[PDB]
Amino acid sequence: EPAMSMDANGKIIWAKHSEVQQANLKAMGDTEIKDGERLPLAVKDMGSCEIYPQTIQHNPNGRFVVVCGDGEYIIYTAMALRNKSFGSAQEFAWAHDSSEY
Amino acid sequence: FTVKDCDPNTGEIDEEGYEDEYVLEDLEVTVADHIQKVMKVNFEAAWDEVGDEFEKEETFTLSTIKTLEEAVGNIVKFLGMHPCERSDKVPENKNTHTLLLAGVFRGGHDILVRSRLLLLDTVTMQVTARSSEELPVDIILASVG
Repeated sequence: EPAMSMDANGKIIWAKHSEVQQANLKAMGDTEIKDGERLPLAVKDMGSCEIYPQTIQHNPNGRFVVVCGDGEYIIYTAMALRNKSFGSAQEFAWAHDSSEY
Repeated sequence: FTVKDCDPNTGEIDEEGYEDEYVLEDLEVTVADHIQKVMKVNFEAAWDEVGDEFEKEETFTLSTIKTLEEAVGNIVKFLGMHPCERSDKVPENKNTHTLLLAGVFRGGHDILVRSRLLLLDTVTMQVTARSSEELPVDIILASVG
């Protein structure tokens, strides 16, 4: 998988593609179609991180994602495209509440 | 909101753009957005009087801590009123304390509080709220927290 987490507005923001820069997040779409049939995306990257992740997890309200990669955790302020925060991991739990970790 | 993107250089303002909604913060409304803290028109009388018509009570008996101070943090500060009738002052310690305290609530009528904090050496205490408005007596006892 890539690292992505989706806001229930309807944007799964992922980053990267497979090893592409993280530079590419977004997707609020704009339109509707049949179950079987297929759909269109928006285009407006944000990001161009360096650390290569393997986790994405949303904040409990989607909001703050903490992303880990290269073994450290960048958390983003997302809309912000701000680094919400960073450090090195080993293992994790968000305090589910959406306010601690 | 309907969220619209910008070009700050020179923009565009167009009918289209799509909504997303973001949850905002709570508003809590206080007992100090509404009140003018005062000194009484007639304390002696008023003091009693306010009892007369108005008065609700709560008692606690305090057995793990013998200090006002916690209480104190919630009360001077929450109500925003004046402690007193010469019954305010305490140094970095003090044996006993009463705040007989004042201000007036919105809608005109007043909200009045007497807090006799009593130290035996536990604290057991009589908090009175007396009011010239009904909604405040129930409120003070809560609000102070």
